[PDB]
Amino acid sequence: NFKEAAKLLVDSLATFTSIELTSYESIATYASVTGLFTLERTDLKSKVIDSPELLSLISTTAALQSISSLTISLYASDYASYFPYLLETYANVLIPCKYLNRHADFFVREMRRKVYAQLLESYKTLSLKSMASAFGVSVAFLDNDLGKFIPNKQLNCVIDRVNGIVETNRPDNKNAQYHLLVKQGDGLLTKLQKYGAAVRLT
Amino acid sequence: LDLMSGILHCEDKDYKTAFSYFFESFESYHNLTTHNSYEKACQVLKYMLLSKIMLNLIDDVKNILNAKYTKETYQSRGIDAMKAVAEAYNNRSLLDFNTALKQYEKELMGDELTRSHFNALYDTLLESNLCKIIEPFECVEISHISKIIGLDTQQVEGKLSQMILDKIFYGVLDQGNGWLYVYETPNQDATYDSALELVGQLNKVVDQLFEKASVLY
Amino acid sequence: PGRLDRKIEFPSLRDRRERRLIFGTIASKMSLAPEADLDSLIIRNDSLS
Amino acid sequence: IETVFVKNIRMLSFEDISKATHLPKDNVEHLVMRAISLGLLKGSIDQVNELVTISWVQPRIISGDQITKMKDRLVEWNDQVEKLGKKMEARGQSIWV
Amino acid sequence: SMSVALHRHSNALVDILPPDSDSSISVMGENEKPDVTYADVGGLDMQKQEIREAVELPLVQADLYEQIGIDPPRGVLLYGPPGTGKTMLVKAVANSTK
Amino acid sequence: IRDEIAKNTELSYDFLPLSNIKALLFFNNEKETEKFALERNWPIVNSKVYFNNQSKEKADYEDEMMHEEDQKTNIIEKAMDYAISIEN
Amino acid sequence: KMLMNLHKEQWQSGLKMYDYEEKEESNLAATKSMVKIAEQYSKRIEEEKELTEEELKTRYVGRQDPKKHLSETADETLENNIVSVLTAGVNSVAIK
Amino acid sequence: SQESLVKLFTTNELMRWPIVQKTYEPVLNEDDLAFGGEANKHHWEDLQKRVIEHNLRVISEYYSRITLLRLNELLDLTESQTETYISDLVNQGIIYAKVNRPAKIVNFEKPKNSSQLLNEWSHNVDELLEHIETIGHLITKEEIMH
Amino acid sequence: TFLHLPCTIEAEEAEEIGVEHLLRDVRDQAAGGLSIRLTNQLKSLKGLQSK
Ligand SMILES: Nc1ncnc2c1ncn2[C@@H]1O[C@H](COP(=O)(O)OP(=O)(O)OP(=O)(O)O)[C@@H](O)[C@H]1O
Ligand SMILES: [Mg+2]
Repeated sequence: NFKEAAKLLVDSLATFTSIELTSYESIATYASVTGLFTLERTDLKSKVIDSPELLSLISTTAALQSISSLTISLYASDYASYFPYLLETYANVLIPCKYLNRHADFFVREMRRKVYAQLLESYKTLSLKSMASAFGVSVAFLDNDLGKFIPNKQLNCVIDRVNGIVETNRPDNKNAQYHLLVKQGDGLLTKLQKYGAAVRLT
Repeated sequence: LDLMSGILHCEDKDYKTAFSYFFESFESYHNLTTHNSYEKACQVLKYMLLSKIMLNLIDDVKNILNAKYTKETYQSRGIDAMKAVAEAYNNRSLLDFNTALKQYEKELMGDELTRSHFNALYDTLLESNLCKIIEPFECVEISHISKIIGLDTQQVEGKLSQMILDKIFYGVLDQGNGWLYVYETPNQDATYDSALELVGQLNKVVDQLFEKASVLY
Repeated sequence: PGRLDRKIEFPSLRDRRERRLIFGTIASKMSLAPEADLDSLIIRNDSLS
Repeated sequence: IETVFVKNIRMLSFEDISKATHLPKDNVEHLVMRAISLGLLKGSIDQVNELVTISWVQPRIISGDQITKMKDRLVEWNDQVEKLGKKMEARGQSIWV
Repeated sequence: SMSVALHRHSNALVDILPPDSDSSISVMGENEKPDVTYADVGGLDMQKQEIREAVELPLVQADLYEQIGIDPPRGVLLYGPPGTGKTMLVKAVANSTK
Repeated sequence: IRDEIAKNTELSYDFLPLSNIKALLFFNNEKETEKFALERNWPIVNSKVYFNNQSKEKADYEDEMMHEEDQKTNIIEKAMDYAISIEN
Repeated sequence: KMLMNLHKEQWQSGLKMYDYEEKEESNLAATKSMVKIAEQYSKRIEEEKELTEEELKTRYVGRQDPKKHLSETADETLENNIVSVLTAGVNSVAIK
Repeated sequence: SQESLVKLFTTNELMRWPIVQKTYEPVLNEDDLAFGGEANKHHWEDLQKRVIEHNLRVISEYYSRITLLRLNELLDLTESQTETYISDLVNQGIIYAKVNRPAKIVNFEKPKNSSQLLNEWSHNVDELLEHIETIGHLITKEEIMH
Repeated sequence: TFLHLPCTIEAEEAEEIGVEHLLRDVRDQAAGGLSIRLTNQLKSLKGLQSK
């Protein structure tokens, strides 16, 4: 759970106590990581990038420099430089940290998923050519990256291999919405059936 | 003291209160002896004009400029950079601006503040210019867009993505068929959203009942 | 205090910079000499509320 | 005005008008636009789908033949109501109050 | 103890009223300030801020004040020479409070 | 085998030439290609077998059901159905 | 018999269907209402196991019961939308 | 001459520009202090803009959709000048359209809202029931008087 | 000739009081609960159909 990690760790930037506590250097990095995941673009801007405290700490730890790069390049919609940044963030930040060793793999998956999301929303169609070149990989590599997240139903998109395009088919309509609703009521109908019956016997 | 309060406000995106500080600051440095304070005065002159560029006033540029001393005792490269960019902006022409900052690059490079607020000004005019083009069309070519704005195609496409996430006309771009479709329709229905709160609550409630009703067991 | 801990005293002495701000607000409502130097008036006014 | 009136459908294709009136498909559109202008008919003109879908019939001379049509069409309507009624009696027979 | 409704001819308690009822009318005009805004002001930009801090700000954000730990803003006394709008100062703010 | 491939491919194709329908369902002789067509009730038009026609033929049988009013359920029946449960 | 009748518009109105702008508004208000009264009902079952029924009624607002209030709210809306779907469907099949 | 001119512009018509120009060139264009002056040559040029805006307004109301290829022909304009004229008249807020740059269609409609359509439908049903209710009375009236 | 002009019963307010007193019947059509309006909906179809 990173949602509670981002609420505490971003707040603790602003009035931070080091009297029988840990360094600000570890916390500013650890805070950026968990904010990147949980916050969406609008709140990303408010609470990470336009954070005065994070600004003032500047680039003085290699760790700090690594995660800072990554959020900016996600934000400003650049893709060329995102692919090598991601690799550096993992090497210098996630691993040395004991606690993010455990969340190392998840970071890589989600991070690609997040940059795809922004691109997929904003476009109806892409080429396999243009998308690959833009992130800074190839046609053969892109096809594998996408075969991870699409069968898990994250991105809601198909790739026309025949045509050479990446088609977008993210539902935003009523059908998508109705499905969410019935999943809430079906967990209710079952839970009534168990509590109701059980009392009926005794 | 006054100038520094000026810079800070200009940056907070308030340009009236900012303007009065830079006005004072211009007057202070003109009235002190000029040995190094002309330099500081010229810099401030760029910032008074800069406040008003952002408000989109060229009347009050006419009032502040004068051939008495603000173009004959402070005749400089920054003046020529300002009335180019001022004039460009009103025309609603990004082309013109683009050409004005090519030959006045040194003004962006030397001035931190001038640059922050010209970065904003760029984004603002491009955003404005776009809305007008895409209102009366749908299924407009991305290539067509490039003709009117005066930018490379590849640039236009990256810029427009951001403004879908910015979420002021939010459509979808066709890279492979080279169209833009504009969608401006509602992205939820009200009864469905109020339903979400309602079934969520019932999920909790049934657990709570059972806690009270487990006395039978 | 406790009745009235906040107490705002309003001057009329003002500042030069303060007078520029009253003018602008007015100017939005009806532009005053928009082809001539407004700024003379500001200097000249020196007690005005 | 006459053909859409006697037919049950209230949208007419361009090709229908072209054969009947003996005119090019071009000339047909023109005719439709002028009917909207007069108030002979009113509605929407669809060139792409090649329709004119009417929303108003201006009241006409009524001859014996048209009454026959109007009467027929209401017999079907009366039968439609009656069949729905038989269904409405079957469901809910057991409880009404 | 608060105002309440009684039937005319049954003379009994049949229905209830808010206590708001049967008390002073609240602004005898319409509540809000006429087209006069922070734009029209023209003051006094700072001191108007101090009035916003005092009146609207606790009411909009309660939680913020709880963080400082202070009790919420005390009464305001508006005094000075007239033609300062001081009366208009309160109306402008109150407009925007909701 | 030749039967099961034929029931499946109604949902999988819209047409095949005579060469291609032979290769797929494994017919051995040319005459066998057309004989199996009459029996699975696909017409041959212009040397091509059409699975779309079987689709339609299936569709007409559904309509000759007298089962289908209550099964699919009229909109009017559903509303009545909900109403009366309460009234019990 | 004379009193009971009030024209033929008495029965014609059963077929008559209002603006659907209105229906959506009524159904919207009711949805929110049930959440807000479900919370009121959540407070009712906050514990509610201390002695004597009368002292619970006053304490957890069992007087002017939130369970009864939820029940009425649901039923008015459920039944109304039942008639609206039915009259609509009646209209479709009957006219055309 | 003036009478046909006023009449044309008031009532809703479809008309083509070089044929209207041919009608009023030997008539109105040679009348001075209107069209026959020099800087009124550019008030004659202006007469065209007003004719092609008249056709745009008419066609907007009656035609829900029309191909762009067609619309060009009727207006007597080139493709480029059609798009810019549609655009200007959509800024000025009178009409509304969505023009394709591939030049397949122009959809002169402002895409209708869900609630209004349903509203419109519910009213028609009340008019049918009212119509029958009044008719039945007048049947009784006619039969007996006969 | 005698032309039909719309009429409806609407009652005066002073009349009303007595209308309330004399109606002590359950009212098959009164526009009540679910039950009352399912009886109506059927009644309504046969009304129109005869018209
Ligand atoms: N800041 C302002 N910008 C615009 N107009 C202003 C401003 N301040 C005052 N005025 C104008 O002057 C008028 C007089 O101000 P106002 O009625 O608030 O007086 P006051 O100082 O409360 O006096 P008294 O002592 O009688 O209570 C306002 O109604 C307004 O028209
Ligand atoms: Mg006063």
